[PDB]
Amino acid sequence: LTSQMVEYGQVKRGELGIMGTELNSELAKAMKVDAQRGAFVSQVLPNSSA
Amino acid sequence: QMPSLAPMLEKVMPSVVSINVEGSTTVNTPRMPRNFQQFFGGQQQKFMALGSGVIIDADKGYVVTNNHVVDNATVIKVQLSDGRKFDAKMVGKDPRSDIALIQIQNPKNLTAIKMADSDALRVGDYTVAIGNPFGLGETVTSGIVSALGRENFIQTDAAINRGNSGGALVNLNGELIGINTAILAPDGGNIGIGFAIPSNMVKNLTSQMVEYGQVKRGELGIMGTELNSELAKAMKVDAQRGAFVSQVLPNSSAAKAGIKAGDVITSLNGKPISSFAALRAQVGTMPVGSKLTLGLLRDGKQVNVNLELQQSSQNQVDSSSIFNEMSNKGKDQGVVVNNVKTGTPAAQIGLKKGDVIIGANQQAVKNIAELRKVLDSKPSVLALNIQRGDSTIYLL
Amino acid sequence: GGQQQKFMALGSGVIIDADKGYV
Amino acid sequence: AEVYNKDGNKLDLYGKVDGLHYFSDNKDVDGDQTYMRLGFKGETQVTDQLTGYGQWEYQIQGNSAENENNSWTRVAFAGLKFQDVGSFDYGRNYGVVYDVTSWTDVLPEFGGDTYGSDNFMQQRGNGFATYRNTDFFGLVDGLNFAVQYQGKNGNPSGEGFTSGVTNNGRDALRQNGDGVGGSITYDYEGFGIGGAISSSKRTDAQNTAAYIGNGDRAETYTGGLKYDANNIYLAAQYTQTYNATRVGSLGWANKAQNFEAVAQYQFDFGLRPSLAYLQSKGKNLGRGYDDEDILKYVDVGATYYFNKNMSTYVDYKINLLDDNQFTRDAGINTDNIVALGLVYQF
Repeated sequence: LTSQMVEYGQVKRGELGIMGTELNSELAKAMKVDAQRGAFVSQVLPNSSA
Repeated sequence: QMPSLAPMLEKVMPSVVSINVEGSTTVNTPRMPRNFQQFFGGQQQKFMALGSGVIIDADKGYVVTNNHVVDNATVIKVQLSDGRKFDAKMVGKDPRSDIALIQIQNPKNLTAIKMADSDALRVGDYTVAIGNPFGLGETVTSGIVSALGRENFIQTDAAINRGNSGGALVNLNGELIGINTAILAPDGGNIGIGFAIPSNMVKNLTSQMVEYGQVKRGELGIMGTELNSELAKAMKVDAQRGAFVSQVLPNSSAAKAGIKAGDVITSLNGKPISSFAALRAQVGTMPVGSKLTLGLLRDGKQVNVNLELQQSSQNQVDSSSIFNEMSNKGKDQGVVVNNVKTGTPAAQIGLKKGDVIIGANQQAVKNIAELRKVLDSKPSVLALNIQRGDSTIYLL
Repeated sequence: GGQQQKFMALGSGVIIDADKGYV
Repeated sequence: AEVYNKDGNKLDLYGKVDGLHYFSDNKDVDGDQTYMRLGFKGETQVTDQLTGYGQWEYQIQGNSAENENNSWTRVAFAGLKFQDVGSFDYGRNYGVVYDVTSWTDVLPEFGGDTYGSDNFMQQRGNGFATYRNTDFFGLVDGLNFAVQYQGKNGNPSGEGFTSGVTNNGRDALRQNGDGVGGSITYDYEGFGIGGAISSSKRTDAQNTAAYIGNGDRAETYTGGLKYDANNIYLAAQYTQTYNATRVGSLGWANKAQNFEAVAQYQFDFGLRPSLAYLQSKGKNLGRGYDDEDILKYVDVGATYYFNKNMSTYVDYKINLLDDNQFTRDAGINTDNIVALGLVYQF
């Protein structure tokens, strides 16, 4: 991780740009999600690839 | 003399009926005393609803109406325009479209409206709505086609200020072009103009209720909303431009196949998904058993899977002409029963949470239309050949 | 604005039939 | 202190620092109790008849170490007043029952504790919509009335509750359903007479087996009397409540009868001695508790006013409750307390 900061300015880690959490969150219930066993998408980040 | 809509209305009215629903629901128990200068924050309660409907099959006594009227009905009464009264039973309903089907019990000399082809509608076209605005009876109001969506909800200015979303939308020829609805759910009442389901969609959704017991609409079983919600912020979501997954529904395909709250779907079969909206509508253009691969976002997650019948459109005490919440399972693979209740009249009959019914009390029950087709022909001896996966018992 | 509860009462009475012990 | 007054807007910035210490055998109240309060009251002239206002008050404890912060909002509301008609305001405010019970809440440190905060419409609480009419359209000097509504404050959000949630939800001892109340007071010369009534729906979270005093609604009925002239202050209030009075941490009293009385005198040289008696008697409590004293004490104290900005006081709570199973279970203090305070205010 350290060499990357040196030779690039930052570490090359790509993001899927989604933001969210588990299927227990108040929003997974307050929005009633069918088939719960995965990642809940609370929001898709702006100008992102997602 | 002078022009008038009365001549075609006389050929139309015999097909429009009034509907009186009586039913109950669960309300919270009032806490007393009551303090009106104190902004706070189980028992069945009877309620009465009333709406309009349209006779769509004179022989079978099939009447189309809004789901917001018959929902939760225990007793549904129908009164023809000539004043004859009948009883009716639920045959189908679909909360998405806010459309429901019922059947007059013991029809005699009925008139059905002719359905026109929704697809030929154009904006300057003339429109006439018929409904029961404030209960005081059957009111007709006129106007034109305002917006043709293009789901194709029809928009028309033949509505009513402060009144409840009536029913029939008819063209100048007396043919059914749409059923007026209420987009102000669990309310009824309009936004200022009128929204109707187009006649062609009504025909389509309606036949499904008849020939299957419910409409074949598969759900992805996720539940969630936009990226503005308090939970999208309270949980800080990276890259916001999609559908926020607040929760993955239990025993679902989203659940089964893989997915967890938080991920924000970004696409569906390659195409961009910028809002729950976009998604909720796209998954609604796909019948059960379909396969739709979508891209999720956590760091960069994506999967492919097949969905099953939704849970919104289901049946209750109308499958067995008797009285007592099943729905269809996959293709013609019997009728799978869902969440049983507390009174347990049907659970008491040896029916658990996931009990299929391929045995028509003796025969084939690939679906609720068939099943119900038998619990109506031979009301004598009944042995439900149910098999909830393994156990293949035969209760009465 | 269910369970049994024991209570005690006390009062007087008058013998009205000596043979039958009626009070 | 008025720190701004220009073009029809006024801002008063006020507060106090109370250097305060408790002495008690009860170590949960014993020790440093230092605190400060800060607030503002603003008013803006809209027309000759219409004024807009807002008020905010905040308490910050001064008795904790620097790795923690114990502070809260006492009141926060905005309102409109129309000359000779009335006023309306909305926010965190005092319940209308306090219009009457405030009359005995005049002790140097203690007092005012036959009820509490976030306790239906009895004292401070969230979501009060309050309408007030002063002097009856300006046609009866001294006669005031008020009608108040409180919206539901329910279960916390994001904690897995499937009913009764509100955005600002909280523990059941501090919840309330919708409520309505009213107050009437009349003051002629030195004398005062008043009455108030409140009725609040109780939430499902409050009506579980985990709490005594289950009931559909919380009701309170209050009468009060006051005399305030010739350097003498006398006041008394009596309140009957139903499923409304907390019994420590146990829940609420099926019925309670609350009484408070105070006598005070103001010497010319600045000393103001005070004598008071408070009691709260609970009835039909459940769990075998039957009839029990919830509160019972005599308060003797005095304040010395150096001026309108500096004062010092001693207050002695002579606690007549005895240590028993009931008070132990509820966590009710039964020990005496001596408070000594030194207060700067602006």
